[PDB]
Amino acid sequence: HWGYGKHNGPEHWHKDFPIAKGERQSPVDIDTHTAKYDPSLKPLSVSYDQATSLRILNNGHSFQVTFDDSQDKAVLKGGPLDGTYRLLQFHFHWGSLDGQGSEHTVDKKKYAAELHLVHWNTKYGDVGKAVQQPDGLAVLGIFLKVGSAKPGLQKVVDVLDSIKTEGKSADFTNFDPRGLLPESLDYWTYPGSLTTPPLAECVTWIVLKEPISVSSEQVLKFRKLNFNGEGEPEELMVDNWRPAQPLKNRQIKASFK
Ligand SMILES: COc1cc(C[n+]2ccc3cc(OS(N)(=O)=O)ccc3c2)cc(OC)c1OC
Ligand SMILES: [Zn+2]
Repeated sequence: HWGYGKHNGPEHWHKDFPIAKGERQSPVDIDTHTAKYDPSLKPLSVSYDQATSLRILNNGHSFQVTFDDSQDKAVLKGGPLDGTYRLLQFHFHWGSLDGQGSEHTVDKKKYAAELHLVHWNTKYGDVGKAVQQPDGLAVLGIFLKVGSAKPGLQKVVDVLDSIKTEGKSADFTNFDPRGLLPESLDYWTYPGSLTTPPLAECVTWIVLKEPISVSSEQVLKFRKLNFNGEGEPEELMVDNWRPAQPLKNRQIKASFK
Protein backbone atom coordinates (compact mmCIF):
# COMPACT_ATOMS: atom_id res chain seq x y z
CA HIS A 1 0.00 0.00 0.00
CA TRP A 2 1.19 3.47 -0.86
CA GLY A 3 2.95 5.77 1.54
CA TYR A 4 5.99 8.00 1.93
CA GLY A 5 8.73 5.42 2.52
CA LYS A 6 11.70 4.33 0.44
CA HIS A 7 9.78 1.38 -0.96
CA ASN A 8 6.25 2.78 -1.34
CA GLY A 9 6.77 6.54 -1.66
CA PRO A 10 5.82 9.03 -4.38
CA GLU A 11 8.31 7.64 -6.94
CA HIS A 12 6.38 4.32 -6.76
CA TRP A 13 2.81 5.64 -7.00
CA HIS A 14 2.60 5.52 -10.80
CA LYS A 15 2.64 1.69 -10.71
CA ASP A 16 -0.75 1.65 -8.98
CA PHE A 17 -2.04 5.02 -10.24
CA PRO A 18 -0.76 5.69 -13.74
CA ILE A 19 -2.20 9.21 -13.70
CA ALA A 20 0.78 10.04 -11.46
CA LYS A 21 2.54 10.79 -14.76
CA GLY A 22 -0.34 12.84 -16.14
CA GLU A 23 -0.59 16.31 -17.68
CA ARG A 24 -1.90 18.29 -14.66
CA GLN A 25 -0.29 16.78 -11.56
CA SER A 26 0.34 18.65 -8.31
CA PRO A 27 2.15 20.10 -6.47
CA VAL A 28 4.32 22.39 -8.65
CA ASP A 29 7.02 24.95 -8.09
CA ILE A 30 5.60 28.46 -8.38
CA ASP A 31 8.05 30.59 -10.37
CA THR A 32 7.06 34.07 -9.24
CA HIS A 33 8.66 35.80 -12.22
CA THR A 34 6.80 33.73 -14.81
CA ALA A 35 3.41 33.59 -13.10
CA LYS A 36 1.07 35.96 -14.92
CA TYR A 37 -0.93 38.67 -13.22
CA ASP A 38 -4.55 38.32 -14.36
CA PRO A 39 -6.64 41.39 -13.47
CA SER A 40 -9.78 39.50 -14.46
CA LEU A 41 -9.42 37.29 -11.35
CA LYS A 42 -11.93 38.14 -8.62
CA PRO A 43 -11.07 38.28 -4.92
CA LEU A 44 -11.67 35.10 -2.98
CA SER A 45 -14.84 34.87 -0.91
CA VAL A 46 -14.33 32.73 2.20
CA SER A 47 -17.49 32.30 4.32
CA TYR A 48 -16.53 30.17 7.33
CA ASP A 49 -18.68 31.89 9.98
CA GLN A 50 -21.16 28.97 10.10
CA ALA A 51 -18.63 26.12 9.87
CA THR A 52 -19.37 22.96 11.90
CA SER A 53 -16.35 20.75 12.58
CA LEU A 54 -17.05 17.12 13.47
CA ARG A 55 -14.06 14.81 14.01
CA ILE A 56 -10.27 14.78 13.95
CA LEU A 57 -8.70 11.64 12.50
CA ASN A 58 -5.31 9.98 11.93
CA ASN A 59 -5.72 8.29 8.55
CA GLY A 60 -2.19 6.90 8.47
CA HIS A 61 -0.83 9.48 6.02
CA SER A 62 -1.85 12.75 7.72
CA PHE A 63 -4.39 13.92 10.27
CA GLN A 64 -7.55 15.65 9.19
CA VAL A 65 -10.42 17.62 10.59
CA THR A 66 -13.78 16.94 8.93
CA PHE A 67 -16.74 19.31 8.64
CA ASP A 68 -20.49 18.99 8.13
CA ASP A 69 -20.90 19.42 4.36
CA SER A 70 -24.63 18.59 4.22
CA GLN A 71 -25.55 22.28 3.71
CA ASP A 72 -23.90 25.49 2.49
CA LYS A 73 -22.43 26.47 5.86
CA ALA A 74 -18.70 26.99 5.17
CA VAL A 75 -18.21 27.81 1.50
CA LEU A 76 -15.60 29.15 -0.88
CA LYS A 77 -16.50 31.17 -3.95
CA GLY A 78 -15.03 33.84 -6.19
CA GLY A 79 -11.41 33.91 -7.21
CA PRO A 80 -11.10 31.70 -10.31
CA LEU A 81 -14.13 29.62 -9.31
CA ASP A 82 -17.59 29.35 -10.85
CA GLY A 83 -20.19 28.29 -8.37
CA THR A 84 -20.11 27.38 -4.72
CA TYR A 85 -17.68 25.00 -3.08
CA ARG A 86 -18.31 23.44 0.38
CA LEU A 87 -15.56 22.88 2.93
CA LEU A 88 -15.13 19.13 3.55
CA GLN A 89 -11.91 18.77 5.56
CA PHE A 90 -8.51 20.23 6.20
CA HIS A 91 -5.18 18.47 6.78
CA PHE A 92 -1.48 19.20 6.77
CA HIS A 93 1.77 18.12 5.12
CA TRP A 94 4.98 18.63 7.10
CA GLY A 95 8.65 17.77 7.26
CA SER A 96 11.21 16.18 9.55
CA LEU A 97 13.12 19.46 9.59
CA ASP A 98 11.97 23.08 9.36
CA GLY A 99 13.49 23.45 5.86
CA GLN A 100 11.08 21.05 4.18
CA GLY A 101 7.52 19.88 4.43
CA SER A 102 5.47 21.96 2.04
CA GLU A 103 4.24 20.44 -1.17
CA HIS A 104 4.17 23.56 -3.28
CA THR A 105 7.35 25.61 -3.43
CA VAL A 106 7.85 29.29 -4.27
CA ASP A 107 10.96 29.97 -6.36
CA LYS A 108 12.18 26.54 -5.13
CA LYS A 109 11.75 27.66 -1.49
CA LYS A 110 10.26 24.94 0.75
CA TYR A 111 8.23 25.82 3.83
CA ALA A 112 7.96 23.82 7.05
CA ALA A 113 4.43 22.66 6.35
CA GLU A 114 1.40 23.28 4.17
CA LEU A 115 -2.26 23.47 5.16
CA HIS A 116 -4.87 22.23 2.68
CA LEU A 117 -8.51 23.28 3.03
CA VAL A 118 -10.45 20.93 0.73
CA HIS A 119 -13.72 22.08 -0.91
CA TRP A 120 -16.03 20.45 -3.45
CA ASN A 121 -18.28 21.93 -6.14
CA THR A 122 -21.92 21.64 -5.05
CA LYS A 123 -23.02 21.37 -8.70
CA TYR A 124 -21.97 17.71 -8.54
CA GLY A 125 -24.01 16.76 -5.48
CA ASP A 126 -21.42 14.71 -3.58
CA VAL A 127 -17.65 14.62 -3.25
CA GLY A 128 -17.39 11.23 -4.98
CA LYS A 129 -18.91 12.69 -8.15
CA ALA A 130 -16.81 15.84 -7.88
CA VAL A 131 -13.50 13.95 -7.99
CA GLN A 132 -14.48 12.74 -11.45
CA GLN A 133 -14.77 16.28 -12.82
CA PRO A 134 -12.13 18.76 -14.08
CA ASP A 135 -13.53 21.49 -11.80
CA GLY A 136 -14.78 19.25 -9.01
CA LEU A 137 -12.58 20.40 -6.15
CA ALA A 138 -10.90 23.58 -4.95
CA VAL A 139 -8.06 23.23 -2.45
CA LEU A 140 -6.88 26.33 -0.62
CA GLY A 141 -3.20 25.98 0.27
CA ILE A 142 -1.51 27.96 3.05
CA PHE A 143 2.20 27.83 3.84
CA LEU A 144 3.51 27.52 7.41
CA LYS A 145 6.83 28.98 8.48
CA VAL A 146 8.41 28.59 11.91
CA GLY A 147 8.35 31.71 14.07
CA SER A 148 5.72 33.02 16.47
CA ALA A 149 2.93 30.73 17.65
CA LYS A 150 -0.41 30.77 15.87
CA PRO A 151 -2.96 30.83 18.73
CA GLY A 152 -5.79 29.58 16.50
CA LEU A 153 -3.87 26.36 15.83
CA GLN A 154 -3.25 25.41 19.46
CA LYS A 155 -6.53 23.58 19.97
CA VAL A 156 -5.52 21.30 17.08
CA VAL A 157 -2.05 20.81 18.60
CA ASP A 158 -3.42 19.89 22.03
CA VAL A 159 -5.61 17.01 20.78
CA LEU A 160 -2.95 15.23 18.68
CA ASP A 161 -1.96 13.09 21.69
CA SER A 162 -5.31 11.36 21.40
CA ILE A 163 -4.91 10.39 17.71
CA LYS A 164 -1.27 9.30 17.76
CA THR A 165 -1.60 6.17 15.60
CA GLU A 166 -3.33 5.19 12.36
CA GLY A 167 -7.11 4.87 12.63
CA LYS A 168 -7.63 6.80 15.88
CA SER A 169 -10.25 9.55 15.82
CA ALA A 170 -11.81 11.95 18.32
CA ASP A 171 -14.71 14.36 18.61
CA PHE A 172 -13.55 17.79 17.53
CA THR A 173 -16.45 20.25 17.60
CA ASN A 174 -16.63 24.05 17.54
CA PHE A 175 -13.31 24.59 15.81
CA ASP A 176 -13.26 27.80 13.80
CA PRO A 177 -11.01 27.50 10.71
CA ARG A 178 -10.88 31.29 10.33
CA GLY A 179 -8.10 31.23 12.96
CA LEU A 180 -5.79 29.57 10.42
CA LEU A 181 -5.97 32.26 7.68
CA PRO A 182 -3.29 34.88 6.94
CA GLU A 183 -4.37 38.50 6.76
CA SER A 184 -4.00 38.74 2.98
CA LEU A 185 -5.94 36.55 0.54
CA ASP A 186 -3.66 37.29 -2.44
CA TYR A 187 -3.18 34.03 -4.31
CA TRP A 188 -1.75 32.04 -7.18
CA THR A 189 -3.97 29.59 -9.04
CA TYR A 190 -3.50 26.75 -11.50
CA PRO A 191 -5.36 23.58 -12.56
CA GLY A 192 -3.95 20.51 -10.83
CA SER A 193 -4.58 17.23 -9.04
CA LEU A 194 -4.91 15.57 -5.67
CA THR A 195 -1.41 15.15 -4.22
CA THR A 196 -2.15 11.73 -2.74
CA PRO A 197 -3.66 8.69 -4.48
CA PRO A 198 -5.86 8.48 -6.44
CA LEU A 199 -4.10 11.62 -7.78
CA ALA A 200 -7.25 12.59 -9.71
CA GLU A 201 -6.91 15.64 -11.95
CA CYS A 202 -9.93 17.39 -10.51
CA VAL A 203 -8.53 20.30 -8.49
CA THR A 204 -8.40 24.06 -8.92
CA TRP A 205 -5.49 24.98 -6.70
CA ILE A 206 -5.55 28.30 -4.86
CA VAL A 207 -2.21 28.88 -3.10
CA LEU A 208 -2.00 31.90 -0.80
CA LYS A 209 1.01 34.22 -1.06
CA GLU A 210 1.23 35.02 2.66
CA PRO A 211 2.39 32.25 5.02
CA ILE A 212 1.16 31.87 8.57
CA SER A 213 3.69 31.56 11.37
CA VAL A 214 3.64 28.66 13.83
CA SER A 215 5.98 28.05 16.72
CA SER A 216 8.64 25.34 16.84
CA GLU A 217 6.72 23.76 19.75
CA GLN A 218 3.56 23.59 17.63
CA VAL A 219 5.19 22.00 14.60
CA LEU A 220 7.05 19.45 16.51
CA LYS A 221 3.87 18.20 17.99
CA PHE A 222 2.99 17.21 14.36
CA ARG A 223 6.23 15.19 14.17
CA LYS A 224 5.21 12.99 17.11
CA LEU A 225 2.33 11.37 15.24
CA ASN A 226 2.80 7.85 13.88
CA PHE A 227 2.22 6.35 10.44
CA ASN A 228 1.79 2.95 12.07
CA GLY A 229 -1.26 1.62 13.83
CA GLU A 230 -1.18 0.94 17.54
CA GLY A 231 0.92 -2.04 18.54
CA GLU A 232 3.08 -1.94 15.40
CA PRO A 233 6.72 -0.83 15.01
CA GLU A 234 6.80 2.90 15.61
CA GLU A 235 7.38 5.03 12.52
CA LEU A 236 7.12 8.78 12.98
CA MET A 237 4.73 10.64 10.66
CA VAL A 238 7.15 13.08 8.99
CA ASP A 239 7.84 14.11 5.39
CA ASN A 240 4.34 13.26 4.17
CA TRP A 241 4.75 15.54 1.14
CA ARG A 242 4.84 14.85 -2.58
CA PRO A 243 7.67 16.58 -4.50
CA ALA A 244 6.95 19.11 -7.23
CA GLN A 245 5.74 17.77 -10.56
CA PRO A 246 6.33 19.04 -14.13
CA LEU A 247 4.26 22.07 -14.99
CA LYS A 248 3.86 20.92 -18.66
CA ASN A 249 1.23 22.90 -20.60
CA ARG A 250 -0.02 25.04 -17.71
CA GLN A 251 0.14 28.70 -16.74
CA ILE A 252 0.16 29.82 -13.13
CA LYS A 253 -1.91 32.97 -12.68
CA ALA A 254 -1.53 35.53 -9.90
CA SER A 255 -4.27 37.71 -8.37
CA PHE A 256 -1.72 40.38 -7.52
CA LYS A 257 0.99 42.48 -9.16
C1 LIG B 1 -15.39 12.91 2.55
O1 LIG B 1 -14.25 12.15 2.28
C2 LIG B 1 -14.20 11.58 1.00
C3 LIG B 1 -13.14 11.88 0.15
C4 LIG B 1 -13.07 11.32 -1.11
C5 LIG B 1 -11.93 11.62 -2.09
N1 LIG B 1 -10.93 12.61 -1.71
C6 LIG B 1 -11.21 13.94 -1.44
C7 LIG B 1 -10.22 14.88 -1.13
C8 LIG B 1 -8.97 14.45 -1.10
C9 LIG B 1 -7.95 15.37 -0.79
C10 LIG B 1 -6.65 14.90 -0.79
O2 LIG B 1 -5.51 15.62 -0.45
S1 LIG B 1 -4.87 16.94 -1.19
N2 LIG B 1 -3.28 16.92 -0.63
O3 LIG B 1 -4.80 16.80 -2.80
O4 LIG B 1 -5.67 18.24 -0.66
C11 LIG B 1 -6.39 13.60 -1.05
C12 LIG B 1 -7.37 12.72 -1.36
C13 LIG B 1 -8.68 13.17 -1.37
C14 LIG B 1 -9.62 12.22 -1.70
C15 LIG B 1 -14.06 10.44 -1.53
C16 LIG B 1 -15.11 10.14 -0.70
O5 LIG B 1 -16.10 9.25 -1.15
C17 LIG B 1 -17.23 9.87 -1.72
C18 LIG B 1 -15.19 10.70 0.58
O6 LIG B 1 -16.26 10.39 1.42
C19 LIG B 1 -15.94 9.65 2.57
ZN1 LIG C 1 -2.96 17.85 1.06
